[PDB]
Amino acid sequence: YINDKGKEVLVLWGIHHPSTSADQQSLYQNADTYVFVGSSRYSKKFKPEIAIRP
Amino acid sequence: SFERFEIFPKTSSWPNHDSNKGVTAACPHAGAKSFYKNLIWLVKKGNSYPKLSKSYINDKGKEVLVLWGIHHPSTSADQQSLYQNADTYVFVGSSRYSKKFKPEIAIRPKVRDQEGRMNYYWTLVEPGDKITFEATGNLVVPRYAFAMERNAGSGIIISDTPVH
Amino acid sequence: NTQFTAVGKEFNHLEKRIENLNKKVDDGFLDIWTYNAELLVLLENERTLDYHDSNVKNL
Repeated sequence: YINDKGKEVLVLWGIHHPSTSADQQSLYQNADTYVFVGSSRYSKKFKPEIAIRP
Repeated sequence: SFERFEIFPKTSSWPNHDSNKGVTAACPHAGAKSFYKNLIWLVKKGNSYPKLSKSYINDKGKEVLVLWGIHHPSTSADQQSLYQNADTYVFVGSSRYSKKFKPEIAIRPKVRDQEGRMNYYWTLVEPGDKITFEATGNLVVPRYAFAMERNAGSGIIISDTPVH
Repeated sequence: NTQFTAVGKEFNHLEKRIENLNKKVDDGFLDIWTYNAELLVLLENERTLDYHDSNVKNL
């Protein structure tokens, strides 16, 4: 997305960490995945941490 | 208030790993390799280190302060000596906390004759909260924790002045 | 006034900007109290010796 709007644009997103390998595949098939948000200033590669939390 | 108790007891709760080969010279006592009293350097039973998966619920009235470590070995040579599996991870989890650790294997300038390193973490499980541990090596688990009420409003004096 | 305060903070080799913010908050308060502690006693000492003067002259 290019920001053409006059002002600055606030963008939110999420990174989903699944309980188990069982549903990592139910949800996205690939077991090893990554997300990469990029931008002129920002820039981070995320990798989902698969484990069972309370 | 501050009562220190033993959650993961050096006997019962560690069936499938070595509970007392976890000892280094960096931390000598009696002029003989030892370790911390509150942590416990879990190493491989025989030629094995299964997935360990210990949980604790905080039933104590107050909040409980839990510490643990993550061990980063000098080389692949001893990553295997200690935990057999070469690729490992630790995962502390909790209602609020939650982090997956992965051991960084490299040779850092000898300190206290040590080319490996150990990172220590803490976290306050509040009453009613659970907290999961889970590992495939490289975890230094708690032996003792600390239940406590903080008026968390004060400071530290660093002085050679007497206490009266 | 007098709140329970525990001046004093620890930072590490990598939170030096904060440590300097904390430094100036302190120096800031020092320069303030020192100045008022001084002019206060000064001006109050002034007035007190006039009170006494004013007092005999009334007698």
